[PDB]
Amino acid sequence: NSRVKEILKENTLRSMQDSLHFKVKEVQGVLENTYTSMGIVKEMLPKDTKREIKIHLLKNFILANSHVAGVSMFFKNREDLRLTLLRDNDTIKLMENPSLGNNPLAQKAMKNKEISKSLPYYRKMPNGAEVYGVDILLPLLNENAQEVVGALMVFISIDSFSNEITKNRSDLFLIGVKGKVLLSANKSLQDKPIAEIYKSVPKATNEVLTILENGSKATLEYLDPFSHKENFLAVETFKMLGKAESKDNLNWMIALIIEKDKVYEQV
Ligand SMILES: c1ccc2[nH]ccc2c1
Repeated sequence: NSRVKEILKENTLRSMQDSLHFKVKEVQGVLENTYTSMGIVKEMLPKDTKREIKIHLLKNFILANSHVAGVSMFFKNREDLRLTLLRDNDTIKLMENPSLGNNPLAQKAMKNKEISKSLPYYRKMPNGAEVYGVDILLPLLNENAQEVVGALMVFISIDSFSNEITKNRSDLFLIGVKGKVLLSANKSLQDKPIAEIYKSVPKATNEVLTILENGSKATLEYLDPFSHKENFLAVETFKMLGKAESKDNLNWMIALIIEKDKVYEQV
């Protein structure tokens, strides 16, 4: 019967890894589609178009990408195109943002000619609510691809991944840089490191942090500090910026849990 539990455990752990991999593929595909959409905006924005055409392109970009909460454009040679667009409930609000290029991070993207990424942060939206997310920056180029003429900044809403992570389920965690919880069913965990939340189980947490750094995947067990019951745990990393080459392209991670007692209670 000890061998019964062992074969139950193996079966459960494998199915968790299968379920988690499909979930990672779902989240990656959301990101990849947004990146593809950004790539098309990046090409179209520097062409000779009306200012209103550019604005409406950025609005439609937001409308077509449910996980984007805002977008900005900056042009070196044009003060009239230093604009930020943010979701404003049913509409999209336009705002002037003249210092948009005068920060060290925007300059980084434009000097490097490469995709750049911020760390997760809370952005104040037009209605005064805060949205947790990350900025992705791409340099805007001239048609001859040798001169950078500006920058596109895309605010990806981490909170909008509730659709994949917390909608009608509470067994998933989205984890980011150095073990920060980006999204989980328990809202109070957001922006806190797993090293703090799960300090009661340092062996399991250090193992998760090592997998996060090394870009791997694994299963393990741990005593959950909220339920006080042992859980099965599967984790899997993926490159947050995808195949795109950049020093800012680090691993995100999705974690899936199952309470051990519930597996064994079924037998
Ligand atoms: C360490 C231990 C348990 C955990 N559950 C989710 C992340 C995580 C890290």
